[PDB]
Amino acid sequence: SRLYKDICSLRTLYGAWRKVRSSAFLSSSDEIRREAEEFESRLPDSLIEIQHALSKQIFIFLQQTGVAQKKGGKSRPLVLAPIPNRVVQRALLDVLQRRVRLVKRVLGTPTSYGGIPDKRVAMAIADAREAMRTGARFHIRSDIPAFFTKINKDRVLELLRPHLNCEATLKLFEEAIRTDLANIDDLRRKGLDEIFPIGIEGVAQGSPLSPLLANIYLADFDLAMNSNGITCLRYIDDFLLLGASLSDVDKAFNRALKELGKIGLEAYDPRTDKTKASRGATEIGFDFLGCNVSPGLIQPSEATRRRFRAKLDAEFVAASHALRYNAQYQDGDGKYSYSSALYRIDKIILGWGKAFTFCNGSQCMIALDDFISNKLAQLEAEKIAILANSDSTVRRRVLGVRLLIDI
Amino acid sequence: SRLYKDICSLRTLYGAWRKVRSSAFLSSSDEIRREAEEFESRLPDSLIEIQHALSKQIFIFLQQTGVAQKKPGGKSRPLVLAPIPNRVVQRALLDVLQRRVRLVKRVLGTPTSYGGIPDKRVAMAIADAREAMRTGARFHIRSDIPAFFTKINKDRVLELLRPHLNCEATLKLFEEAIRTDLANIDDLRRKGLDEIFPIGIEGVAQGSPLSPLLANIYLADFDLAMNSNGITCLRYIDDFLLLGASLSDVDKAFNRALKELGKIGLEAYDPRTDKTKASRGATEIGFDFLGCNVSPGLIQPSEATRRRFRAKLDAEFVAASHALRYNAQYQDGDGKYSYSSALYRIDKIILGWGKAFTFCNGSQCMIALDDFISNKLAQLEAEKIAILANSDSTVRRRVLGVRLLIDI
DNA sequence: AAGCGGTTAACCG
DNA sequence: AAGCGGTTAACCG
Ligand SMILES: Nc1ccn([C@H]2C[C@H](O)[C@@H](COP(=O)(O)OP(=O)(O)OP(=O)(O)O)O2)c(=O)n1
Ligand SMILES: Nc1ccn([C@H]2C[C@H](O)[C@@H](COP(=O)(O)OP(=O)(O)OP(=O)(O)O)O2)c(=O)n1
Ligand SMILES: [Mn+2]
Ligand SMILES: [Mn+2]
Repeated sequence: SRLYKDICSLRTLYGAWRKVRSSAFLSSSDEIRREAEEFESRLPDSLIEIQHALSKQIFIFLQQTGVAQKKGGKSRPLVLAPIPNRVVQRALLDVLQRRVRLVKRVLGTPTSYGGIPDKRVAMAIADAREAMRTGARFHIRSDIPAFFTKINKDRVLELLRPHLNCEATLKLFEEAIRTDLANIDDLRRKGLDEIFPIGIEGVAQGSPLSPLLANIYLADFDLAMNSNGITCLRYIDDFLLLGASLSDVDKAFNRALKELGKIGLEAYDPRTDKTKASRGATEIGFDFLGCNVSPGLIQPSEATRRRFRAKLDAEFVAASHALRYNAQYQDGDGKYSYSSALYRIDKIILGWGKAFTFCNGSQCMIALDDFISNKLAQLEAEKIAILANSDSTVRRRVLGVRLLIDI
Repeated sequence: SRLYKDICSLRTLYGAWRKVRSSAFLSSSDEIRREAEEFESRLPDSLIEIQHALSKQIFIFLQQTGVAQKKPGGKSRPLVLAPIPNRVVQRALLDVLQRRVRLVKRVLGTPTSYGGIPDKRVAMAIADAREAMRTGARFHIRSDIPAFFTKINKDRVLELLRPHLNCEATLKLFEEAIRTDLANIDDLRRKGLDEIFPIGIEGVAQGSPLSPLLANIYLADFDLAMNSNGITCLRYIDDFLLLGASLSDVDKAFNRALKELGKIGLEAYDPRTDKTKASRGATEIGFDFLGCNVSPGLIQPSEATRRRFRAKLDAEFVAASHALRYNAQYQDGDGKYSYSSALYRIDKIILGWGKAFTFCNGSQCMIALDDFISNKLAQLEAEKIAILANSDSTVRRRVLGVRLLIDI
C-alpha cells in the first residue's frame, strides 16, 4: 500500500520527528526534553526501530499520561504520550494531509479556518467582514462545549473507513486515537478519570491528529450551515453565523443545535451564555476569534486587551516588589531586576503586538501604550528614589547587573 | 574493515551532522546556514548520498574557501571554510578515529596533554601544575609554538597514523580530508595571501575538526621527551610549561624542547625576547598559564585576561551611552543597545565570565573588576537620568528600551 | 563575510 | 510538574 509505505518511509518519520523534537527540546518538562535528547542520540536507529515496527505492523503505542491543564471549563485533559507515539502520530497526519482526498477536501473547506494549513485567524476575520458588505446584518457567534471530549471515535472511524483503502493504515489510525493512561488508578483516586477519552467518546487533546479529527467531525456541520442565505465561518469549535435578519440567524442557530445534536455536540446559547456566545446586529460590532469586528474598525477583543494589560500589570508590580526587595536583600531571582523586567516587558509587548499588527486598534493600542508609558515612568521614579541613597552593591542587584564577587 | 564500516554508519554520519548543524545554525554567515538548512531539508537522502559514496569509495571532498582573518598583531588566522559534506565526513573521521584507534586513544590519554581532548579542561592542567610545584618545582619556563598549524607536515602525520589505521581506504579518506584545495586561490594569489593557507604538504587546515587531534599526535614525541629528568611539561595545544627544581634545569629543558620541536620543524617563542608568548622564573612568585596566574597560594584570571574583560565591558558601556543619546533623538535604534537591553546583556557577560573562573580563589581582582563595573554603571544611570529629565513618553520608551505597540 | 577541538553566555588554544 | 493544529516569540482554537 503506497499510503502505508509513505508512513514507514524514513523521510516521513524523520520529517515527523523534526516536528516533534522542535517542541520537545523546548519543553518545560525536563523529562520530555531528555527523552528527546535520548531519541536525537541514536537518531538514525531510533527512527529505524519505529520504521521496522511499522513495516512488520507490530508497532506498539506506549501508555500515555493524562494530566489536568489549568483551565472556565474543566481542567483541560492533556494526554501526554511517549516520543514514538507522537512521532508515529505526526507521521500519520503528514501522510493523511497529502494523500487522502477526504482530508484535503476537509482542509479545502472554504468556511473552515482553524488548524488548517495555509489558513489563519485573519483570513476568517476578513471573510466575516466581507459577508457584512454583502448582506450580513446580524450574527450569532457560539462555540461547542468540551468539543474534543464529545467527539465520538466510532463516528470518526466510520467516516474514515471508506477513504483509507488500506486495512493496515486503518489499524494504525485506530491505535493512534486510543488513549491508554498509565496513571489511570491515581486518576480514579482523585475522581478525574471520567474527563479523559479512555472510552470511545473523546480524542486525545495533545495528539496531532485531533484537530484534523475535529475538522472532519464537522464536515457535515460546515456544509449544512452554509445554506439559506446564512454564512457560517468556523475555526475549530467556534462558529460565526452571519445573516440579513435577526430572525434568519436565530433560526440558523436553532438548525445548528439540531445539526450538532446528531453528532453529540451542543453550542453555548448567546442569550443564555452572553459571556460564551453572542447575538445581535452585526453593526453594534461583535467579538470573534479574539477580534472586535466592526465594519469601520477592527481591533483585538476587549478581553484580549484586558488579558494583555493584566499580564503587563503583574510584571510591573513584580518589578516594584523586587526593586525594594533587592535593596536590603542579598538574594533575588534577578528575573525581576529593573533590567530583566523591562527586557521581559519589552519582549512581551513584542510578542503580543506582533499578532495584532493586522488589527487597527490604534485608539485602544494608544491606551495600552499609554498604560505602559505611565507604568514605565512610575517604576523609573520609584527606583531613582531607592538609588538616590544606595551603595554600589545595592544598585547592582537592583538594576540587575550581577556582582562578580558572588558567583 | 571494521574501521571503515564505522565511518559509513548512518549513526556515525548523523552524529557528525548533528555537531556540524549546531555550529552552522548559529553561524553569522548568511551563506553558511542557508547551506545547512538545505542539507537539513532532504536530510534522509542528504546523508545516504554521502554514505553511498563513502561505501563506494567514490566520495569527493569539494573545493574549500580560504579566508585570511584579521587577528591581534599583524598575524592572520588562515580560515578554510569547507562545504557541508566535507565538514560532515571530517567530523565522522574524528569520531571514529577517537573511539577505535589505539594510538589515537593513547594521544588523548596522555596526562600532560590537555587541549582539544575530550573530558579535559584548563583547570585540570592548572591543578597538575600546582601539585608539581607542591612537590618541589620552584622554577618554570612557559612557551608557545609560532604558527603551529601552518608548520605541521601532513606527510609526518600520515607516516605516524599509517601503521595504526590498518585500512587502505581509511588512509585514503584521511589523506583527502587533511588536503586543502582552494576555489579562491587565484584571488588569494593576487592578494599575496596564498602562501599562508596549507595548499602545500606543509600545514593543516584551520576550521577542520581533525586538525587539533593531528597536532596532539604530532607533539606526542615531544610530550614523552619533555617529561623526563625531573622536568614536567604540561601542554595545551602548542602552549607548554616546563616545571623544575632549579632555573638551570628549566633552561636546559627549553634547549631540549627546541631540539625536539626542531626535528619536527617547529620553534618556540624565547622567554627572554618575548614577554607576551613565553615566561621564565621562580614559581613561588606568580606566573601566567592558559589565562591564569598560577601562584603557589593563589590562582586568579591573568592580567591580560582581565584587560580583555575590562575592554569588552567598556565597549558595552560606551555603546550604551551612545545609544542613550541616539535613541532619544532618532527612531532607527538597534535596540540591542537600549538601556534595558544593554544592562541585561552586560549582566550575562558578567555571568559567563565569572562562570569560567570558578576554579580560582583570588577575590581582590574580582573586587576591583566589580568596582569598575559599578563605576561605569552609575555613570550610565547619570547619563540616563539626564536625557530622560528632558523627555516625553516616546523618548522615555525609546531610551529605556520598552518598545511601543504603535511602532510594530 | 565567521572555522575547529574542548570545558563548568563565557573560557582555553 | 506543560501537550496539539495552524499562522507571521505570540496569537487563535
Ligand atoms: N490549548 C488548546 C488545545 C486544544 N484545544 C481544542 C480542544 C477543544 O475541545 C477545542 C475547542 O476549543 P475550546 O477552547 O472551546 O475548548 P473546549 O471546547 O474544550 O472548551 P469549552 O467547553 O469551554 O468550550 O480546541 C483548545 O481549545 N485549546
Ligand atoms: N581560535 C583558535 C585558536 C587557536 N587555534 C589553533 C590553530 C593555531 O595554530 C594553534 C595554536 O594557537 P595559537 O593561538 O598559539 O596560534 P599560532 O601558533 O598559530 O600563533 P602564534 O605565533 O601567535 O603563537 O591553535 C584554532 O584553530 N583556533
Ligand atoms: Mn469549545
Ligand atoms: Mn602559537
